[PDB]
Amino acid sequence: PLAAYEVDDSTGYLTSDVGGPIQDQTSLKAGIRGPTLLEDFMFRQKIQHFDHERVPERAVHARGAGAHGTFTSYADWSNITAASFLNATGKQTPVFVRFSTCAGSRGSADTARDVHGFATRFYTDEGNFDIVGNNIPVFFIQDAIQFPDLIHSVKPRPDNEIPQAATAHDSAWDFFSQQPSTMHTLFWAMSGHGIPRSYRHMDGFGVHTFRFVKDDGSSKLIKWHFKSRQGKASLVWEEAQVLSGKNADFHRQDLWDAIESGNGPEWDVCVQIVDESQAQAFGFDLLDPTKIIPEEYAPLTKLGLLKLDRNPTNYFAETEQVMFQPGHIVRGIDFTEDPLLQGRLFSYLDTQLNRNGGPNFEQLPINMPRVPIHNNNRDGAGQMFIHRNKYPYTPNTLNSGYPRQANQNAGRGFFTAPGRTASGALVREVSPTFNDHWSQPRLFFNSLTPVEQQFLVNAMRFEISLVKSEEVKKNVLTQLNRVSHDVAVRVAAAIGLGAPDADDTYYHNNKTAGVSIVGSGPLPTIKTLRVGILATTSESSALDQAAQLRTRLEKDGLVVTVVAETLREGVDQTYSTADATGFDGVVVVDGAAALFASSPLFPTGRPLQIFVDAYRWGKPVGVCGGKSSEVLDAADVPEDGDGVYSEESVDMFVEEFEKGLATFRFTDRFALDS
Amino acid sequence: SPLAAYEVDDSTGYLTSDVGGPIQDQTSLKAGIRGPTLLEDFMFRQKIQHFDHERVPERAVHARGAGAHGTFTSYADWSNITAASFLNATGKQTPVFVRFSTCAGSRGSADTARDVHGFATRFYTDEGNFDIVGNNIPVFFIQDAIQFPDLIHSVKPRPDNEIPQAATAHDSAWDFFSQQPSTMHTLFWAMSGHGIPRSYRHMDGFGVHTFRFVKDDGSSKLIKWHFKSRQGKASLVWEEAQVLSGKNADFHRQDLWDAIESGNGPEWDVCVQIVDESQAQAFGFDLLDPTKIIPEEYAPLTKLGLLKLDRNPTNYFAETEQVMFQPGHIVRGIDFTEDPLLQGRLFSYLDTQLNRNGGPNFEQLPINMPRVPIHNNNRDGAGQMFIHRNKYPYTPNTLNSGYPRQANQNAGRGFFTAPGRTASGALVREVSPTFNDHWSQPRLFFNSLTPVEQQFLVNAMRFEISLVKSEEVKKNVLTQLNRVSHDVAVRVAAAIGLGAPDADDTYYHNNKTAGVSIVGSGPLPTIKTLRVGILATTSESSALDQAAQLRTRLEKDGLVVTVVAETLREGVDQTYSTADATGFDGVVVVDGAAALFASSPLFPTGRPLQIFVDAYRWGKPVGVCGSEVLDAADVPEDGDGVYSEESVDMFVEEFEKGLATFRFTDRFALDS
Amino acid sequence: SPLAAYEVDDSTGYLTSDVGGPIQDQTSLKAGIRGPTLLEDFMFRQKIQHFDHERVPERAVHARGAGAHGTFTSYADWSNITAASFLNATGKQTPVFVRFSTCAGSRGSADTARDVHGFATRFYTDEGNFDIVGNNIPVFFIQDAIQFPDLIHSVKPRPDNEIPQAATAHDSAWDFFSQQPSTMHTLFWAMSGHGIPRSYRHMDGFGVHTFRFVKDDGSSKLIKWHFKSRQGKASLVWEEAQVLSGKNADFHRQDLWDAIESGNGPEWDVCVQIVDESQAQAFGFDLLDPTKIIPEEYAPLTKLGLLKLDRNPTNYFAE
Ligand code: HEM
Ligand code: HEM
Ligand code: HEM
Ligand SMILES: [Ca+2]
Ligand SMILES: [Ca+2]
Ligand SMILES: [Ca+2]
Ligand SMILES: [Ca+2]
Ligand SMILES: [Ca+2]
Repeated sequence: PLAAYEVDDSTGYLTSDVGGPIQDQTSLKAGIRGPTLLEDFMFRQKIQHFDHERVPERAVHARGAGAHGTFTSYADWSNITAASFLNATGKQTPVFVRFSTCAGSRGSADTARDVHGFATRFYTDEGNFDIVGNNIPVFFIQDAIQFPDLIHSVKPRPDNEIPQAATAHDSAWDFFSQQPSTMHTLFWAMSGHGIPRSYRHMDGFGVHTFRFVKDDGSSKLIKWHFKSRQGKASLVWEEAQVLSGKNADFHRQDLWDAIESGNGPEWDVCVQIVDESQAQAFGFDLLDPTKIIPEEYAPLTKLGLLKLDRNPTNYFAETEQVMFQPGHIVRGIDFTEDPLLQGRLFSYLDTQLNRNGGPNFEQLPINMPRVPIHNNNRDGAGQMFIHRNKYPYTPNTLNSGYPRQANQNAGRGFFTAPGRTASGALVREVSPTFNDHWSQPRLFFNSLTPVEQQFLVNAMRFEISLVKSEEVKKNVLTQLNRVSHDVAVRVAAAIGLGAPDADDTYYHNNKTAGVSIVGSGPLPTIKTLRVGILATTSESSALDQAAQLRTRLEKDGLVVTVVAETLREGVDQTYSTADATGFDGVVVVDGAAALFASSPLFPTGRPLQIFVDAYRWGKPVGVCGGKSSEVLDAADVPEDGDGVYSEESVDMFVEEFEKGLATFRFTDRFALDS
Repeated sequence: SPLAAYEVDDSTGYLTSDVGGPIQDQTSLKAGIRGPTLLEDFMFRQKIQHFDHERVPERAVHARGAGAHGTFTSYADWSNITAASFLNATGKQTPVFVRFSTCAGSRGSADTARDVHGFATRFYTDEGNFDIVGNNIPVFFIQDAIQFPDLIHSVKPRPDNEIPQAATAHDSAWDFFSQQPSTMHTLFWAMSGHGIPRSYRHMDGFGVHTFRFVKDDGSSKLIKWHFKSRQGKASLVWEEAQVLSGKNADFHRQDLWDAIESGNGPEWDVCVQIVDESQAQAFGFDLLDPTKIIPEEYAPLTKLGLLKLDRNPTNYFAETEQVMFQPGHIVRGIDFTEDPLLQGRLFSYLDTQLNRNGGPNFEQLPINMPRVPIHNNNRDGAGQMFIHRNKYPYTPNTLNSGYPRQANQNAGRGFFTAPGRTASGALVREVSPTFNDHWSQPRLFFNSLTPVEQQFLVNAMRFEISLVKSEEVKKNVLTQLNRVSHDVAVRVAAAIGLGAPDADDTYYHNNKTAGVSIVGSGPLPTIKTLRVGILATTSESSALDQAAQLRTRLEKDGLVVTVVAETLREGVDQTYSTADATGFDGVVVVDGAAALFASSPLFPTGRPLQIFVDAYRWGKPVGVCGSEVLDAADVPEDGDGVYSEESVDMFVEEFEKGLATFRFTDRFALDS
Repeated sequence: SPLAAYEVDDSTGYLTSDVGGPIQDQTSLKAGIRGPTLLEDFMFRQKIQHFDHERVPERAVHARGAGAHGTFTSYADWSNITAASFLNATGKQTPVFVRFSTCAGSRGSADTARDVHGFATRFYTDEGNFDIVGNNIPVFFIQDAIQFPDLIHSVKPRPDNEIPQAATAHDSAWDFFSQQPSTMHTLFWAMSGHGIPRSYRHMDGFGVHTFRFVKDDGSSKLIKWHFKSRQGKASLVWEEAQVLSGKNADFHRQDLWDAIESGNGPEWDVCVQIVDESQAQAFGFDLLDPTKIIPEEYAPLTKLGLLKLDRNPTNYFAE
């Protein structure tokens, strides 16, 4: 894919960057115990490179991971868009996708509670087209000019730089409560969408309304929705926290492993399509990025399949250096007057100068298009091209008038949708059509299941309880109360304040499909899900049981880890390094029961803690072999429990257990406010 | 070649963004036909962002220069003196890039400033890129690299007002020279015709430092690099260089470009003086001292190979502006010496490329890439153009099977420091007493110039020092010049109204050395590329006929001929309005044009005659073919370099000898 | 000096590093008196690293230029036409900094090239820095900013060999001018004596664009800036300019510096033509078009105040 740029070092002698064979292990010194010499160019070339390895992290979405893939169109979409990549059934275009958290620095944990990025580049035969989206369909703010306010508030306090990758501090909730537009995204982030099970188990959204533009000039309004084929799934908060410490790399490792095992994740790339006349028809403004179109109003149209199936060769060169822009647009697509989108168009082109340190960032391999470039851009630091045209100006006769101007009528040029207009005063004023900040947050809340609603309440209780300012806490209750009195009461109970009186201006009872995680039913596939088998080296029959279970589980593409006191043939991991956050279900072989009812080889009570944690976090758990009561009694897990299994037959154990893995979470183990 | 892969062809096709999307770039997107420009106009912003960022920092020195590609060819297998692969077989060819430059001026300053000149050569060898980063003068101003910023601050413009451009003719430069007497040897070279070469092709190149050749058995010898020009040695005269700086600031880069384009690519014999390590101090000075030459009488030149430049760049910025030379670009078979000027340069070039490139990946630019595989564990950095497959970039490793392997004297043709080298003594910030003679060699150089050349050097000093405002700096200058030569100090002092100090003969002597004089180097060995202006008129068909006939004859001998008249037409290249004597190496007036030399709205009053008179005054061969003309000009018919013939063929014969003589120095007055 | 707080005096004292450690900087630390230089010599490396990084990118245009400090003094309270604080009272003074330049040439190219010239003025007002980034010619070559790189690529040296420096006298420039006829007006100016001014002090400054003056009540008028020289208008002749480019590349910067040092700091009346919003298309051309002047017979100049340059910089690079 980027084969032309690969460098192989599987053989050969060390050389400088200019091909001179050298060594790099000992400095040149004036005598054997002498000082190092300035003339040692071997030393200086190697250390200079090392000294300059780092580049600025992205201003947001610093922490993330990418993979290569293919997009395949399901149809000829010419009848709605001139976009070349969508112009034929089965047409394939290479892609690169990067997923990320949003607030944390490089090296912060994947399983922070946060908005997540989902950025996709299509290397089309008419230019690179990027859709730079999030896993949440609405954004916090209604005007790009407010982005630094939002980001400053969410990022660590700037005196001490605390806390990392978290909204759980005063400044964030101060902003949220003073800028009520934030409520909708806030509710999404406080739901299980803020803590996805993996990048493969979340959807991607363009957020903004864009336009599809036909060759004839007619346009329609669209929203992009990348719908996961793996299904939707979340962690529970108290698992996400432990996982942040046990495996900061959880999401990037999950993605990397799925691709390597031939389970590359897939999404249906979809749009909602509506007429230009419907911009204000749905009870809100399609220019407002804090609003969704309910699927009951406009159904999803599937355009094609996105599949990620190839990991990068060098993370820095590919994932770190990929530079996405919403301004990377192609003929057939256009912008709308969404004031958040409008300002983004400026930001991405500008910020890449910061990251790259020079203007030629489009020439980096990962950023290059797959079709020829013909323009009069020249020079600049890091210029890799050697341009033959010595008359790089338009209009010219001395290069026969090339390159020629491309537009609607010639050379397949980009063109602005010709029906677009502007009218009015030049103003710094918010449209009153943007003013309802609360009805959609309530629509979202109403659409979650009872346990889902409790989890959202509990996320808010956790975070707001860490806000020191009594005034900020009260202000937060004021805003929450406008979305839902019941939310405000339940949150207030945790923080020892009174909720204010119900204000029903924005309350309503409407619901919408497709936003609940709990309500989206069992997972459509269990391939890649992780089963930890707790066993012991003290009983050769426990290992026999573990081996039989492994064979039967791996047959169905589950990723199996056998855990014992020490490593040996057939054991993957020791108890010392094992944790419940490492598994989607946990099985104990009854031969190992004694470990459950002290060792220098693992912390006290570790084998039982793995089982108890997994149970408490809602995972399918069980004992295989017939003798289950010693384990279940020690764990205080009821044998009759939903998602608790006990069979002597390995085949029968696995059949039941696999149903539990697809259910994924057993939500009856979590208490509800009365 | 790494460059061929990166050549971009825009001779056909529709305009695209840098990511391949077809676009237009002539009108901004606006809210209505007389409305404001939109922020969502990504076509506008990408184009202007690229323009806004086109410039990069100029080089800290040698900012003004020009480059060309070529080939080096070895004359022999030199394994007997060096392990260097590019020198290891008769006829072995290695691609090269050379950049020539002035030294002090900023990137838009005139080629014909009086200055030291750079001559940097990259050999893209089969064992790595090897650069010889040299000058047209064999000695440098200072004896320790730590003093480089002091020298450069003093010669560059005064930092309150940034005046004067590309010139040593100001107080700070002469204050430095007079306070740091190591400067005298290079100063005398810069004040000679070597400060104002006729072209880059008519100057030599010198590595300056003593280096080592190291054999595969580990033994070493000391060497000096000398690239000897096959075009011969030639200078401008100062008044000419001044006028040229205004009429054609691009004179040397144009000269090089045109010679290459016409198939007259310039050539040098790449030579060394080679001496034994036991002779470091045998010649009366220290070979570690970069202010000293080895006289050719003590060590003759051995010709190693031919350097030829024969192809111009495709894109100046990408190739010439972006080429980043380093004396650290060394290959097996060459090593450094303890010259404290060389020692510190090694640090500077690697560091300064960070400034110019803005990132650590500058060796990845096509002009800087080697022509052999790169195997190492350097990673990441801004502008990383590679995708490295080896995911265990550390040594020692087993996870990549211990690759890359270390290279050294024994294995993998590794670079190695000459194993005979040692150090002994205290760790000191002390100058060796062996460096202390700052005046004998400048006198050696002075003695070796011809009388008129000596006068030109005195006159360059009279010009510059007369422009120094401080009487105390001027006295201090006289003190140092007097230690080189009492007579020089006397003659300079005369022009500035001061008395010279009394003779101080400690460093005086009468020795001479071969190969340093320009005037004394005899006629040019070729006159190909030399420029002849034929002054004619459109008023007389005879004039145009004489010019045409003279042209075809001179052009066959590879002369570049320009016919000048009042207006352009068939046969006429240039108008009198744009013509100047600095545009020519010889000037011919055709008989039919006699009347112009005696007003017109088409050119300044007296222009035709001034071209002929300036050419004469500046020592160039001049002639009339077909005199009223020689009399109008005050040119003596019997003068050497003055030609008068009816016969086109006899005229051409005589005039072509005059072009080879090049300058007629009997036209310049000498001191009494 | 307006920038006194940032000045560094080195008229006394011992050499130090940038972190205040007294050091030397004349000889490298070596292993023996004829030995190699040591990596541990931090005195050498800090000095040379600084030198190695002294240069920055020259301006994309107007690279060759010179500057001075001065004062602007308002002739009146201009509230009647503008809310601008620096213009709100008779005799109110505001410090300025002005940079003059040629347009096409790189750093080091000659002052006396034939060219458009830059005339950029900063007013450090009590309500913020206000810049008028002007030229010595009142109209520009092109009618849309998107065409600027085309214009500049064509006039700057040919990109294969970088020839010629600081000159429109080559094919690519005249190709552009002939294919892009909006260029004609500025081209005629550049080909007149305005292309070779006798000095920065003998040329005028123009904002080129129509701007708006806005009152505190929100009403607005259309304006053009014209800085009228109090030294008079003067040009070189072309042959003279060519010779000067060789004999004194620094001619205009020296002339400015010298005039200021001798107490002859140059002056301009800062003026505007002021017309109503309704006259945008009334004069036979569009006031949005930067290739057009408003003839003075249609709209006379109003003098707003005096601009005087009277102090040279202390450090050219820094200022
Ligand atoms: C709809 C709301 C938004 C979404 C879905 C969004 C999405 C993203 C994503 C996914 C990335 C990381 C791309 C990657 O993986 O490299 C990103 C980076 C960035 N975003 Fe946006 N963003 C939004 C709003 C904004 C706004 C309003 C601004 C500023 C006006 C902005 C400025 C940036 C900057 C400076 C970066 C770093 C870009 C880079 O270094 O390449 N974002 N955003
Ligand atoms: C023997 C005396 C020296 C000679 C013959 C010499 C030669 C040169 C030449 C020919 C160039 C321009 C290369 C090109 O065309 O791109 C150059 C650039 C440079 N030189 Fe040296 N030089 C010498 C001494 C030094 C010293 C002592 C230092 C610093 C300690 C130094 C620092 C530099 C720097 C910073 C540049 C610009 C390099 C770049 O930007 O690529 N020079 N010198
Ligand atoms: C009315 C037409 C224009 C006039 C009178 C004008 C005037 C100037 C002046 C006087 C300077 C130098 C300021 C200084 O001394 O530092 C300048 C610099 C510059 N100009 Fe403009 N200009 C005009 C049009 C444009 C256009 C259309 C563009 C690009 C769209 C542009 C881009 C620049 C850039 C990139 C610089 C270098 C600025 C810097 O580095 O600070 N100019 N121009
Ligand atoms: Ca805080
Ligand atoms: Ca930088
Ligand atoms: Ca001075
Ligand atoms: Ca001479
Ligand atoms: Ca041209």
